[PDB]
Amino acid sequence: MLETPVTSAPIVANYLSNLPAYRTGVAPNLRGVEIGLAHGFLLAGPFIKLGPLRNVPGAAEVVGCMSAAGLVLILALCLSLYGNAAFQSTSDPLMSSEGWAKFAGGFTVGGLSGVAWAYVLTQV
Amino acid sequence: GWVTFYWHWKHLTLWQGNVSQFDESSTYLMGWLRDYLWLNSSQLINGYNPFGMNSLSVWAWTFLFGHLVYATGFMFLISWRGYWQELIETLVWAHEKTPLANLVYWKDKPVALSIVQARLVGLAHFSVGYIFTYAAFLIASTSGRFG
Amino acid sequence: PWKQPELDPDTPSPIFGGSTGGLLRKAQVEEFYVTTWESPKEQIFEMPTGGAAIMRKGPNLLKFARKEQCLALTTQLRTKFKMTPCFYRVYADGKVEYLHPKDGVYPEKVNAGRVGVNQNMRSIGENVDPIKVKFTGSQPFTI
Amino acid sequence: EEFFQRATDAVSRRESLNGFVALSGIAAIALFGLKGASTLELPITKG
Amino acid sequence: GFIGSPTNLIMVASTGACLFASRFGLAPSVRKVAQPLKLADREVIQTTGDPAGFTATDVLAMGAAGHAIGVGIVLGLKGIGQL
Amino acid sequence: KVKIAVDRNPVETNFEKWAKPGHFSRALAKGPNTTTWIWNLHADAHDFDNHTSDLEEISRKVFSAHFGQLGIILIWLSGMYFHGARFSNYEGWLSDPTHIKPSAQVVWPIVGQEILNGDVGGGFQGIQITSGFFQLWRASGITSELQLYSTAIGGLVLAAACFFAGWFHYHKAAPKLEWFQNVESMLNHHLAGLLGLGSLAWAGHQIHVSLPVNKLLDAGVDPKEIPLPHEFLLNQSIIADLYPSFSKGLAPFFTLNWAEYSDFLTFKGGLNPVTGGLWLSDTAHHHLAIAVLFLVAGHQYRTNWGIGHSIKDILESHKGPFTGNGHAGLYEILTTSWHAQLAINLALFGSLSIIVAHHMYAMPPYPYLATDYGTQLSLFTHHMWIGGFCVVGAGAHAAIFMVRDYDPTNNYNNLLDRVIRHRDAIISHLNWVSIFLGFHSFGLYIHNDTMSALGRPQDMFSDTAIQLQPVFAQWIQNTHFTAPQLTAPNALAATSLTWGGDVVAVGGKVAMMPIALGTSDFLVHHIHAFTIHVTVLILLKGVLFARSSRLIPDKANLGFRFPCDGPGRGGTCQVSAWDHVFLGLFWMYNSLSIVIFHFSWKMQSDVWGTVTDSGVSHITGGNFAQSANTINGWLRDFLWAQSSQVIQSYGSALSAYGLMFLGAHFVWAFSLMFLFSGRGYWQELIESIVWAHNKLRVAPSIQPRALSITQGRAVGVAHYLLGGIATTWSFFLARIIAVG
Amino acid sequence: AHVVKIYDTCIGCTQCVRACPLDVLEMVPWDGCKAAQMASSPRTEDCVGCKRCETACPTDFLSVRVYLGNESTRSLGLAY
Ligand code: CLA
Ligand code: CLA
Ligand code: CLA
Ligand code: CLA
Ligand code: CLA
Ligand code: CLA
Ligand SMILES: CC1=C(/C=C/C(C)=C/C=C/C(C)=C/C=C/C=C(C)/C=C/C=C(C)/C=C/C2=C(C)CCCC2(C)C)C(C)(C)CCC1
Ligand SMILES: CC1=C(C/C=C(\C)CCC[C@H](C)CCC[C@H](C)CCCC(C)C)C(=O)c2ccccc2C1=O
Ligand code: SF4
Ligand code: SF4
Ligand code: SF4
Repeated sequence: MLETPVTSAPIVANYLSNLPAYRTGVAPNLRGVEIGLAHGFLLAGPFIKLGPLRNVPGAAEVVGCMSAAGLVLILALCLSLYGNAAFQSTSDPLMSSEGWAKFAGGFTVGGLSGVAWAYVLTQV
Repeated sequence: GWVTFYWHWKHLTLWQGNVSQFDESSTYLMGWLRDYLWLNSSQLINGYNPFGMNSLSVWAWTFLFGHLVYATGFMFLISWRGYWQELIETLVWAHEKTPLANLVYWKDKPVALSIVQARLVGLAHFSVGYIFTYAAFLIASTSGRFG
Repeated sequence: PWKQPELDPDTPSPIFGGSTGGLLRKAQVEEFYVTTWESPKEQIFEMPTGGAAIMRKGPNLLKFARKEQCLALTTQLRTKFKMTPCFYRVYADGKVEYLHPKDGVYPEKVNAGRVGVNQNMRSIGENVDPIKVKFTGSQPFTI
Repeated sequence: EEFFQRATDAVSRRESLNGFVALSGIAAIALFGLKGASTLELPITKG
Repeated sequence: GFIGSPTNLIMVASTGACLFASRFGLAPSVRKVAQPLKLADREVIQTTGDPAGFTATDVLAMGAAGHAIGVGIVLGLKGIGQL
Repeated sequence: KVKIAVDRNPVETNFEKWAKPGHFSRALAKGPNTTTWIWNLHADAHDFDNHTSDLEEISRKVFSAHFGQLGIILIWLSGMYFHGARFSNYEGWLSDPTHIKPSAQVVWPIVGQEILNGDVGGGFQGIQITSGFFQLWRASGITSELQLYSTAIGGLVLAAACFFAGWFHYHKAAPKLEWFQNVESMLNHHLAGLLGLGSLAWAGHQIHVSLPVNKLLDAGVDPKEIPLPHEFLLNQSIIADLYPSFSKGLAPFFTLNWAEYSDFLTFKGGLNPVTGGLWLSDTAHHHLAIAVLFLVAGHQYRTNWGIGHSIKDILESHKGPFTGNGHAGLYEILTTSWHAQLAINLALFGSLSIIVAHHMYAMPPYPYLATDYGTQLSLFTHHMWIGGFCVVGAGAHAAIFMVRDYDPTNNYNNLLDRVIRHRDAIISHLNWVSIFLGFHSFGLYIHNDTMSALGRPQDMFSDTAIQLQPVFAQWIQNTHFTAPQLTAPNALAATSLTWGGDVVAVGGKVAMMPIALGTSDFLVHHIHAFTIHVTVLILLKGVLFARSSRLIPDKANLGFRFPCDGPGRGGTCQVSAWDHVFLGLFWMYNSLSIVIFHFSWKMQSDVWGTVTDSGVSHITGGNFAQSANTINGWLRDFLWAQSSQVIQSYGSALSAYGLMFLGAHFVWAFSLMFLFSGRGYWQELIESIVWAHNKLRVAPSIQPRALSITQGRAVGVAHYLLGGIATTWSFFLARIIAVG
Repeated sequence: AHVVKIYDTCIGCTQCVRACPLDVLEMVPWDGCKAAQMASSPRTEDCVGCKRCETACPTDFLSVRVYLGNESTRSLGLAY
């Protein structure tokens, strides 16, 4: 009930509106793909930065990239677990059961794509 | 803890051959604190250090582990319910009134642990820390100088 | 009372800014409670969900997420100004249920109309031992 | 718009996604050690 | 402290300017306070033969302010090489 | 408008109320029937807001209680001066302050405790004191024990005067409510006379007494050969040849030629190399400038002569657009509520004590103060703990004001109402930042411990593996080291030696040396920030949720100090604001314990030590750069490497410390069952004991009861804090006396 | 929900109802006491178990009793 200039700014509302989570109309698989791409791309960084084999040249990038891909896989598994636990029973289609399942599939696809993109970007 | 302190110190002094040390040192509690708790902990805490590592590194680690679980038992024992219930209420408001994270919601409402549950969890952490700490100290002291 | 009053959502809310201890997502999913009263003059009171508000001269309507907040506001208004308010409970489907003055004379009085329920006609300590009621689903105090 | 739509078509369903993530995790975990380790000089199979 | 010394001259000029200021506007006296400016006010303290409001507390306060302004200006000029 | 308002003889000076213990409250006026009454008699004894609803009588009681506390403090100070006068070796210490330990307590030989009278030096036997009173008396120009005797007699006289003042201003001439409510007059008089005039008087004492005596002491002459301070006061020849500017005789002050006073009003930063303390002329010019600034500040508020500012007008004028009514009702709050003023005073006094601890470990403002490592450590720790207790009591009395003295009629859209209106956001963000700080500090420590135990020294967050160097602190240190170079050109040296520079040593021991900040320093500083953040979260949650919450909407009607609201709503134990303060007391204890542990290890490893021809050899050899990054390092290289003196103190003069150490552990254990358990178990055990005493007809007429839940929590936190503080006190003092 | 049981030892002093923060108790006419009042609990599903009614009971032992168990949204005092 307590509106703030932070939570009611037009710029903040427009920045939240065009995000894949709060998009007006977009199929949930595309939202999952964008979510996975962005979050895998940011997650690959800390894994290649200060991993267990950071001092080893060449091995650091591949080890961090597979660590990020594995973490993306666990995140997709937990996303599917949330979808099965919360939406088992019965107007936004993403919050539906099969919509959230398609979102999870798009999320793991986008996460693998983002990990591969981070690999091919840090290789060059 | 008292019976195991007595057994451990008497047997350690017997194995070292300095039974007179236990005879003239178990009389006063400073002897218990110094000649048993402080003297025999030198090899335990030196399991890992910036200098290196000996075979008792795992015992030092689980000794600190036991002290930490004892501390978490204190965490669950001193405070009882109401602060945690109000804190969880504030966290519920924070989660409900934020963008990009209010889409995912809990199926079961987060609540503070019950007072009986508080006593049980504090007792469990206390006992686990007690057991792990004394097992670490006992095994490390009896194995660092004997075989 | 003589006739149970009906909740009017069009009654004006008291003068108040933004609220933080107010309605959560439980209001739009489960029941939420609504307290109404009839202020004879303009005065400042303290809400149980935050700071201070000013009630308008006339009908005043407030919304809370808990019945305890409604009764706390009710007893604050009764002790401070002798206001005699009343609160309803509104479910998710819109069902309105009358809660506090069930006979309209407040539970401190009797009204000679209520029926005493959940009352044991024996003294406390005369209940049977838990061995007497075992594997039956009945507690010693429920008989 | 054709891309990223049929990519998840065979994995959108809950059973297929769960089976795929379980198979991939088990395969990566089994590859770890005898194939994942001992190639990046991991200090557990050296001695 | 010397009679006719430049430090004494500038601090005496500052004190005299501060004294003559509140006699006609500018500085906040007892009868002129406001937030940014001068606004009319009471007297309370008798001025003891002084026209308008120029009582003993006024001359005490403004003499203290003038002495302080003078010593501050003198020491600031002495720090930068002037008088 | 502002005038003295005093009622003549409102309370008769009689002993009729001393016979009846419970008389201030109607609940205890009926006499005792259970034992908790006794505890209530010792609980609501000074809760004057509960005894009467009249603010005038409460203000009179507060005035008289302050007079009593001042009399108690003056009695304690007179006792300190008397102990320095008779049972001390201050005269022997003045000859060689670098070889005789300061001692001012002598015990009676009764049961073998005469071994506590250790060989401190100078042909004296006693307890080595760490209060630094010797350095304070050396800074004050005190030479003989006659001056200490006279100071003790004057302190006793002033304490008797303060007690008489309390009795008089309560029973005989009690000030009215309008007298206390003159906040402008109080502020003006306190800024001009209590602080400004006191600073001017101390500056005059330093200029006319302390500076010549300290100069002659640093010159190396005998203390008995030093002329008495009145000889410096009256005859101008000695002060003239000691300081040539005194030959002018107050001419440069009135002629504005203050630069001629540069000989005895200096700005030489750093420490005096003769004694390792702050320059006395620097302190004299400092207190003179402080006196002038406070004299200026004391003529700000309008009282009776038109000119001056108005506190209410200033508060009401400062209103921004994002805050609604800007500081509107706070003037009426702070002129009617004693507890809000108590909260503000306690917060600022605790913060001031923290600044005092930091700024006298940094600059020792006393001759031969830095050489005594034990005195510096004890003073730092003591001021630290006093500040922590005061800032806890600040939140406590703020919560008391919120429960009792808060009025929603006067607070509709002001700052306090808006803080209450977004308290949930405040507490949630504070909780989040507390969790983030705890993770990224303590998890860093656990990470270092694990990767040390896993054989990965290159994976640690240490000074050699992963450098998380404090770049901001290092930059500030470099800037303040160059502060006299460009930004303060009139300062001869740096304001302190902690930033950088050479090493000042006195008597072969390091007085002050530059302090290097590394990865361990960043880790412990962020740990301290996390602990302070959590304590702030606890106290702010207690203050803001003292009146109401979604869990409990009528918490204001339950009072400030209630145990619980029953097991309802899943359980509502420790939901009161008092219980929040009780919980935050332990967090304050943990925070300051870690702070003083960091202080002790840092000065023992990188500051204190001895100076040889090869270089500076510290006490612990500088292990803080390599051992303070792990919890095991704190266990072994700080807690086990030290505390060997405490356990081996037996048979020496330090043994009582070890005794206290063991006793402290006992008290720290003895609190736990007051902190654990409840009341029903002890009540049933007391019932069984009552049956036992009833069988023998020795049951008391006053019914014994178990302690209250709030009472049990208070007893537990008090014994826990006492045990922990005494443990740290004994361990610190024994370690710093045996090897310091 | 919790179970609130009221026995015949109640004197009809209406203290338990006044101390109730959720309007669970009520007073009904009776003949077993001088005040001709007896406590009743017709709204026991709204009780949280705070035991404030037991604190206000003036009779020895307790004429009103609260037994915890089977916590719900209303019994747990949750606003969410
Ligand atoms: C007993 C259970 C267990 C086991 C077997 C492991 C095993 C491992 N953990 Mg550990 N860990 C555990 C419990 C366990 N963890 C717990 C309980 C905690 C929390 C206290 C941690 C916290 C922890 C941290 C913080 C880190 C590890 C790391 C590691 C690795 C050690 C270094 C290494 O071999 O790099 C081998 C590296 C590889 C890339 C080889 C492949 C193995 C990967 C990691 C698994 C597969 C990835 C995933 C499925 C996505 C892949 C998708 C696709 C490419 C197939 C190793 C795989 C480190 C690590 O993996 O670095 C990121 C590390 O930094 N662990
Ligand atoms: C910051 C301080 C601190 C704190 C709070 C703790 C906390 C703990 N330590 Mg640790 N410790 C620390 C610092 C600390 N440690 C340091 C710096 C060292 C040196 C490296 C140690 C060395 C150490 C050892 C060697 C042991 C602990 C143990 C313990 C646990 C105490 C269990 C208990 O309640 O026993 C209750 C108290 C007792 C059982 C007796 C207290 C000791 C007395 C003096 C022995 C004599 C008793 C004798 C029977 C006579 C007494 C009878 C009585 C009637 C008078 C707990 C996890 C012990 C543990 O893990 O569990 C057993 C253990 O064995 N610690
Ligand atoms: C410039 C004048 C002046 C001075 C120096 C003081 C000094 C003091 N006041 Mg006071 N005050 C003043 C004017 C002054 N007051 C006025 C005008 C009012 C009314 C608006 C008040 C109202 C007031 C209240 C309500 C309270 C104080 C308190 C205090 C004490 C604060 C504690 C402290 O710092 O310990 C410093 C301690 C010492 C330096 C020890 C020596 C103290 C000596 C005996 C006092 C000498 C100053 C005294 C004012 C001289 C006049 C008294 C005369 C009739 C004999 C301190 C003694 C507090 C208190 O009661 O403390 C007892 C308190 O609660 N003041
Ligand atoms: C509160 C602080 C304080 C005090 C008490 C003094 C006091 C003194 N200083 Mg110091 N001084 C101070 C601050 C102070 N100063 C500061 C801040 C500076 C700046 C750095 C100096 C700089 C300074 C210098 C450079 C010199 C002094 C000197 C002096 C002496 C000269 C006295 C004088 O002319 O004053 C004026 C004093 C009076 C007018 C006396 C007061 C009026 C009396 C008490 C009236 C009594 C009437 C009574 C009711 C009737 C008799 C009663 C009887 C019948 C019982 C005196 C001992 C000089 C010195 O030592 O030479 C002797 C000297 O050379 N001082
Ligand atoms: C400026 C200082 C100051 C002042 C004037 C007050 C004044 C007040 N406080 Mg506050 N308080 C302060 C500081 C202050 N407090 C600080 C620093 C803390 C933090 C610890 C608190 C914490 C606090 C709480 C939590 C409460 C108060 C309460 C009160 C009120 C009554 C206190 C009473 O009757 O105690 C009577 C005196 C005692 C009970 C004796 C206390 C003795 C302690 C517990 C142990 C002594 C330790 C000792 C050093 C070691 C002994 C060892 C042994 C071997 C001898 C009163 C309004 C209470 C209240 O009702 O407020 C309205 C209340 O609930 N205060
Ligand atoms: C040393 C003992 C100890 C410890 C560690 C804790 C820990 C905690 N208490 Mg507590 N506290 C204690 C004693 C302790 N308590 C006692 C005795 C009291 C009574 C006065 C309190 C009073 C108290 C209050 C009043 C509050 C806390 C809060 C907290 C939290 C601190 C905030 C934070 O960043 O935590 C981070 C977590 C830790 C530091 C725990 C260790 C984490 C390690 C590094 C593991 C890292 C993750 C790990 C790898 C994952 C494991 C995987 C596994 C599952 C397989 C945390 C849950 C506050 C809270 O709720 O949050 C702000 C709070 O408000 N406590
Ligand atoms: C016209 C006229 C006249 C005249 C008048 C006059 C001429 C006046 C003047 C006046 C004046 C001319 C005054 C003055 C005053 C002053 C003062 C009052 C001062 C003070 C001071 C002070 C207070 C100081 C301080 C300080 C110090 C010491 C230290 C630090 C710094 C300072 C500076 C701050 C006659 C009467 C004939 C007649 C009528 C008309
Ligand atoms: C032990 C305990 C009790 C029982 C303790 C009680 C009732 C207090 C006992 C105080 C005694 C009487 C103090 C005096 C002790 C000695 C008789 C005095 C010293 C005698 C020598 C000088 C000879 C509680 O009541 C309680 C309540 C709430 C939480 C925790 C606890 C708790 O832990
Ligand atoms: S009686 Fe004790 S255990 Fe029960 S709610 Fe109160 S404080 Fe908690
Ligand atoms: S408080 Fe007890 S005696 Fe009084 S009306 Fe309620 S049940 Fe009866
Ligand atoms: S426990 Fe509380 S809510 Fe339940 S009937 Fe008693 S007073 Fe009412």
